[PDB]
Amino acid sequence: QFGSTLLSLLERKDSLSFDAYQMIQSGDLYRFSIDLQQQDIDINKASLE
Amino acid sequence: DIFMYPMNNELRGLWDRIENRIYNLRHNLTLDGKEINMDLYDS
Repeated sequence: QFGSTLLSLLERKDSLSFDAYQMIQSGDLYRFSIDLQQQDIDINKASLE
Repeated sequence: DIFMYPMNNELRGLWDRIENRIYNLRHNLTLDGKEINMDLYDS
């Protein structure tokens, strides 16, 4: 019973670690997103000119 | 006699015309006083 109990805990742990990693990983794309959005703003400024 | 003969306009016309050209020369402008530079834009 002890062994099985512990096992389940490790499964829990790795689940959380995966989700955490995934979230922080996904957080980086916003960098590029911001870059390109701002770039479009500047482009529109030039068009206005 | 409340009025006086004013300075006649053509004179100031001349003065101003030359002063305008002079100003353009002050700032390296066209005779039209337009910028001579291309005024490039970026960000």
